[PDB]
Amino acid sequence: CTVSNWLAGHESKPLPNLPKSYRWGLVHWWMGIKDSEFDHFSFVQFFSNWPRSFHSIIEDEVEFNLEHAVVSTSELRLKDLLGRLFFGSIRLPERNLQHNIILGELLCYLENRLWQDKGLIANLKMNALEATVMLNCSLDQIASMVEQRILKPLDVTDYLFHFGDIFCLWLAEFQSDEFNRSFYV
Amino acid sequence: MFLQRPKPYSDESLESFFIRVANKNGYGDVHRFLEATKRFLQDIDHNGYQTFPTDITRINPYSAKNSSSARTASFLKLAQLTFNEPPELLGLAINRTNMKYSPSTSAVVRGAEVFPRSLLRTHSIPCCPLCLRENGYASYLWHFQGYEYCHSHNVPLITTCSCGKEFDYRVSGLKGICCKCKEPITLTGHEAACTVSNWLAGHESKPLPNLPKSYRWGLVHWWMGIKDSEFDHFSFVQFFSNWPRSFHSIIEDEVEFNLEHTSELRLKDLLGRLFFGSIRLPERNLQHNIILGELLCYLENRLWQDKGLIANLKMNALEATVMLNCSLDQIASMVEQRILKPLDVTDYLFHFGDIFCLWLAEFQSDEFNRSFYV
Amino acid sequence: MKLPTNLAYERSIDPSDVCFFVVWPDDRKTPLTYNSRTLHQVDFCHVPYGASHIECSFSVSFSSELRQPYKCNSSKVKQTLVQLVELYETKIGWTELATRYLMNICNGKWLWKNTRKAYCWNIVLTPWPWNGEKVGFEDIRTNYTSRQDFKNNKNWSAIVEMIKTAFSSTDGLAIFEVRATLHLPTNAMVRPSQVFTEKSRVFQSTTIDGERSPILGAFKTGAAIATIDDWYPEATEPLRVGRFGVHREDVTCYRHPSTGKDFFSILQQAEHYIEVLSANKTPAQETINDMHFLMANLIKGGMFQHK
Amino acid sequence: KTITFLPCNNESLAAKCLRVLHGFNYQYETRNIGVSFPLWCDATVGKKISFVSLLKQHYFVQMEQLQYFHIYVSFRRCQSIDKLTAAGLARKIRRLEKFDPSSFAQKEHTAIAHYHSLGESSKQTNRNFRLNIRM
Ligand SMILES: [Zn+2]
Ligand SMILES: [Zn+2]
Repeated sequence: CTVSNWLAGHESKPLPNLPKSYRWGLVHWWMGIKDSEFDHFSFVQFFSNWPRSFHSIIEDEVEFNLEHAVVSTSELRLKDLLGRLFFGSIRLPERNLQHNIILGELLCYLENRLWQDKGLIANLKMNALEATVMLNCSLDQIASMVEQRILKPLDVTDYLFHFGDIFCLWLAEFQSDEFNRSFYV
Repeated sequence: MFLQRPKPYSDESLESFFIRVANKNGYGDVHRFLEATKRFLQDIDHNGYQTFPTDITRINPYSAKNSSSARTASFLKLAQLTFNEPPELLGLAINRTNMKYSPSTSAVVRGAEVFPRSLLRTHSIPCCPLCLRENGYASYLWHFQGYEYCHSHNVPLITTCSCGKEFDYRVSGLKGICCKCKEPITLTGHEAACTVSNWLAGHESKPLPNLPKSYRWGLVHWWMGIKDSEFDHFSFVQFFSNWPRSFHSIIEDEVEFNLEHTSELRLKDLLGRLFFGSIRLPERNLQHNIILGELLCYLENRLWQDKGLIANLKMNALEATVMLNCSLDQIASMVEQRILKPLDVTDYLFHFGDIFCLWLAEFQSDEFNRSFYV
Repeated sequence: MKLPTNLAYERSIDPSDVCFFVVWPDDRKTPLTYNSRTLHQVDFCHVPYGASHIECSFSVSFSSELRQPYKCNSSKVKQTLVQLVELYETKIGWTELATRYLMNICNGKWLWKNTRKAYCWNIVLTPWPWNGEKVGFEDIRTNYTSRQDFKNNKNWSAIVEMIKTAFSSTDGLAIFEVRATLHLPTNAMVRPSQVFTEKSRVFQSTTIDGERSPILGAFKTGAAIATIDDWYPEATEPLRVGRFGVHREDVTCYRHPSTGKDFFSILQQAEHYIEVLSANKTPAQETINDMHFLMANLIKGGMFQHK
Repeated sequence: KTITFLPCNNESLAAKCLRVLHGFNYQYETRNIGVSFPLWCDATVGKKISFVSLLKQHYFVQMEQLQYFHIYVSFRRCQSIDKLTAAGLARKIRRLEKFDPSSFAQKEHTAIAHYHSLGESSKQTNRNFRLNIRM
């Protein structure tokens, strides 16, 4: 009844004030969290600790795949440490972080710890593929920035880039009026 | 190095932020702080310390050739380490962005407000010395054309003092003491620019609509292409003053010049200036890109009128991707399965009575959709 | 103006190798050594424990051999390139280019990475056509940062005016003797230059007193005196002076020939710059930065042929 | 048993397993086990680490749940290599100081006959080191 009031488009606390599209976006996401069908009472208790229940999640997810890393800590990849969290919240339905609060909070717990721990998060390898997913661009704009080298380095599927390089490129060359750092702050 | 945050403001320019730090914390000018700042990045082994400017002119991240990614990477370190409580510096920078305008004008962005690249001032920044004594810092609106008058005192902005010499805050500090005379600058009433700069600031001022800061600045580029001249503050107020019948008054006259100058008429030949110069300015939010939605509401009630005149206006596959907000691969996909009906990409086999019905069926969004101008 | 099939200059600036010494307490000197590992051999060079600091030593001559071409078969190409040096020095002057070369000596730009993690380092110059009391720069990291800090030294006039007279006179010489004093931490990383091996780290070395010692390259040293080039479009970092000026970090040419501002496209406008310099209106900043770069490539030397 | 690494940084992956064996010899404080690298190639360690004399301990259960696990010679620690690296040659002077340091010198030509390294750390402190292992 908290959910059916909230999925109607109406207010129920502590569940947030969002548009009609962006309340459906939480539902397909939360089903992948349990890896089952939707659970409604654990939906309510999860957002009584928002965002520190989501802060409770990302602490679990980076500390696991560092233990269960198969390659060395310099050969780690972004899809191998955080391929589940970062690639599961990009377009819900769009990159509007003012309403997609999942990625817009995820950016906060990625930017802050970048150069903590010898720059572990800021040195994650990336393809030319997943560089286009984060920037919201195409492969041709990556291939244009390797010629003139605004973007420091072609094989698209060979891991040539670093995450703190792609993260700081978004903040100076690829924002928008919705997908920018200045709504969640 | 260890510093102090001053009083933080929600309209301070970035160049004013490196003077309110450099005065307070015992440096001689702005040049001394920048030189000290570049060395600091060398000690903590930042990659683009060698690109960090000692000129306060090129401090903004669009002045970098390739190191704009390393300039905000230089900016993402100082707010975490060299202060006590972290200051807001990324919220003051003028970053580039890829948001192309109509027809091909690029854009820069300062936080959550996107500006036309063609409206940036670069020669000499006008200022108000009354804000340079009471506020004492530089408002970020001073970096742009279109903003001619100070909206907080109703007084004009100065560019040349009494001795024939100019004035700029990036070279003459934040007090207001000029070069040749080292005096207080002698000042230089209207309303037509006064209410625009109150609207350009981000407050509510009529008859200019309640658009966001990204969309209040997307219209000033659009109107200068209409008059094809320098910006008249008087007519930009009076254009919105009779919405919608002042905005329609060019529209019904745009067709009458182009009907006389009927099936080989095109949408580029009959409604080419109003439509192609209004798609993204800056984006496709029809709640706040009011130009397209009112023209669509004009052309929804003109679809199959005049024996379907507007339904018989021809479109390509290139200029259909401008409307539908898609790529050329999805256009050729709808030719194989035949949802859109008639390969040459620049072929004139597509009409406006055919495209607009497809957008109401297969191409909506949350902002580029019919659900605002109903 | 088409380029001949025989053109060449000599360099006007001639560095030497760099010699690394170690100053123990009791104030005595011993040349620095390094290791060699095999199991593909990698050499490691670090300061010994009881050391106090480190000297360095080389010598630069502003020979001024850029006045006339070394070899040039066409006499029209020779008579033009002589008139630019006599017009650059009359209308602009060597003061801007003498200061930028001399800063790279008078701070440790020729100490490439060994500057990093130091307490203080000092430079002492021994100029040759000179009276006495050697010019010494003290505590460069704090005292000297901006150019003005160099000009507040008591004799900065008297040493730019050597390099000008060395470039102005048809037999000008101006030998310098540079000596540095790096106060490192204990057991510090020191990086010398290193040989080229066809393909893991083998240093370029010499013999100082029957022992091996790492030496900064003679060519390695002149590449840091010539980091002057910041006249390219949207310039941020100053570059090593060269034709179509490369940047080896991000492997790209600024001043690529499609920009129109490499060296060979400015040599073909050499007659064009003679009419600008021989007016009375002072030319623009855009068109003397083209002349500062044009003179820095005749000081660099090289071969300028075609066909 | 003989553990198979089936994805792979075996060198850095085999080295975490000893950290469990480093910690499990403090809860029970035994040394009754042996260490054997069968596929000791002259490049890598090989995807076979084996304990001879684990399979139910906390680290190896979650390792086994995913689709990648199956669960003479003298492998001795050689910390004489650790003093060949020249950050330790100056530690060694401050040891032997307890005098002229300038009459001590370097070696300038060394040849280390097939050592092998596995990088680890401490847990009292925040300090790293190397487990140099040869035949
Ligand atoms: Zn004011
Ligand atoms: Zn004045």
